[PDB]
Amino acid sequence: SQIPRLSAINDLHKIWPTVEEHGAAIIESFLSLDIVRRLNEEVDPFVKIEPIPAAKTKDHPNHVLSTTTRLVNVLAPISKAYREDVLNSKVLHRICSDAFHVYGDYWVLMGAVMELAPSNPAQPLHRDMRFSHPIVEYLKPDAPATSINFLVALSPFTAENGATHVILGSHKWQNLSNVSMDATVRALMNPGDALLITDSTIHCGGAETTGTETRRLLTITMGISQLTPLESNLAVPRPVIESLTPLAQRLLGWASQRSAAPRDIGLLTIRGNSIEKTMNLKAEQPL
Amino acid sequence: SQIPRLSAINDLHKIWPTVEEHGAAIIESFLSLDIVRRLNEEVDPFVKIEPIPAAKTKDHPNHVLSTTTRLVNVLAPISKAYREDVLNSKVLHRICSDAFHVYGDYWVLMGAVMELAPSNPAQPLHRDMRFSHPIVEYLKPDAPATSINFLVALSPFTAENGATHVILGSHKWQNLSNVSMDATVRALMNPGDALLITDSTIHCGGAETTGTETRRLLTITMGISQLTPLESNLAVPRPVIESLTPLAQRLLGWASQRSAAPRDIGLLTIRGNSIEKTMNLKAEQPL
Ligand SMILES: CN1C(=O)c2ccccc2NC(=O)/C1=C/c1ccc(C(F)(F)F)cc1
Ligand SMILES: CN1C(=O)c2ccccc2NC(=O)/C1=C/c1ccc(C(F)(F)F)cc1
Ligand SMILES: [Fe+3]
Ligand SMILES: [Fe+3]
Repeated sequence: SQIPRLSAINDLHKIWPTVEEHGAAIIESFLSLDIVRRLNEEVDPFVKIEPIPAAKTKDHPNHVLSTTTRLVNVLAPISKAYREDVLNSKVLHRICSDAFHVYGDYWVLMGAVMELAPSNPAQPLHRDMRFSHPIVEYLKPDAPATSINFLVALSPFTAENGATHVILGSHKWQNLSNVSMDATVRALMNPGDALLITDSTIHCGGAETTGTETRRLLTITMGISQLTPLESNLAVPRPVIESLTPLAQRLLGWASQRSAAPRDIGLLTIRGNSIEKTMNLKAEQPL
Repeated sequence: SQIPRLSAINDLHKIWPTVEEHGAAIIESFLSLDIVRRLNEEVDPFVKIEPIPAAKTKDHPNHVLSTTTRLVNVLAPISKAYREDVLNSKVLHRICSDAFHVYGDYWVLMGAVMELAPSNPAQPLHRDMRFSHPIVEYLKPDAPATSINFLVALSPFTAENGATHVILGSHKWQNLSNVSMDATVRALMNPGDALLITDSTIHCGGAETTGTETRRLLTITMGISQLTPLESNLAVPRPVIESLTPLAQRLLGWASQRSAAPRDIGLLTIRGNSIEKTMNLKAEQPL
């Protein structure tokens, strides 16, 4: 039983429901080739200057990722393609609104580009959020997913190069005795394609067996605005922020947020008023 | 059966365990009279110029609070007593650290001064966070509290003036069939005393029957860093922020946060580094 593939331009409303039922979906041509090329181009140097995850020079080192992994987050300052095309993607927003309607507003928990070097070993099967948000493990099983992850291929995902393994239907599992690599299916994708999974979906990066190929992806974790993000955009220059759309500003934490409660009082408010209104924050102002 | 009253200076380790078991506790002399006096002095103007909760001039109106209540949050820039004495209170930090060890770092969800005018009606029994964080409702019942509320009396709490009603043991309730004002006990307090309750504790503001007395309190909601705060400190002048201690900076969202996960990757980080290191934020620098 393989992962469901859906069109990003045709069968839309079918994406979230599909992931909901199966826990994983592949969205063909989520990003266009032109968009991928610009992103690749823009982040290229930052990826080459990124040290190992657990570098000693970091005060918040990542001890979970392998030494052959380079992860670059806080992409709004680095790339125009990400902060304009990606953050405003209509397909992403429709999927998110469908997924998080019961909770309310959603934002970016993390936007990052990941590069796996040649001979990168396979990760152990896991679920996202366990190393940052312990609260998630205390949610009731029928609770709707609080975060989802868009895994966009910036390069080819093949069996030989480490394409993502996924266990279909495991987002609903309560007993984890059944977890094994034998229950997984692969996510073979071309650049621009995206694998969508919920925070409860068991999966893992594959093993790179060629010794040649380098795999890159853009990982976008979207979550309800009630959860603190992994990355911060506080230090992003005002001009950049003021250059984005109000929607993008909100996803980045530069706006107040709302919940689904009928008489919602809001998040990140300032004495009854929004962050943006208090600060008279401009939007869509070019550099 | 009345609310347990504990000393803030002696029986310190008994406060959290007491609240955990009973859902509420009075902490006598949580703030000293000098601190209270300064706080009152400092926020007095902002309380008098505050409009009704659902003022039409606000973009994030509060339709739940009554029209005779004035609520003023984002207190760091207004008061030195709050931002220095209160945010650094040793009692508060020992309580929070004991409450939230399971989850990790905690911060301020909201710091607010509340004033109730004469003849303020009694609120309906309720639980906090329902109009802002719908996620809380999907937590398993054995999940440790994700937020707690310090209700500090800035004026006297009497039966006649509207002192807070609480239903002891109601934080462990799954069935809300027997919720009634008849199950409640009062929190009679002198200025500086604090009523501590969990997010699951059923309570309500009392009715002020004198027609003359005004009741004021400082409400402080402390929650795990994994939940988004209700108030934002983004627009607080940097000098002010750079004036606080590092701990206070963290409680205000002007620092990166950590969780209890063994190989924690952190929250609000910037490419492996903290907000404070990235921005080279100064601390304890007088105005
Ligand atoms: C730690 N971590 C991340 O760094 C991360 C990286 C990109 C996008 C989301 C993301 N969120 C997480 O919770 C997370 C899970 C995770 C990664 C690797 C392994 C290993 F085991 F394989 F190593 C286990 C678990
Ligand atoms: C809306 N609300 C607050 O404004 C608030 C105000 C100060 C400190 C925490 C706090 N947390 C909440 O989610 C909340 C609960 C709440 C207040 C009044 C009533 C009424 F109904 F009684 F009014 C009901 C519910
Ligand atoms: Fe993962
Ligand atoms: Fe309340």
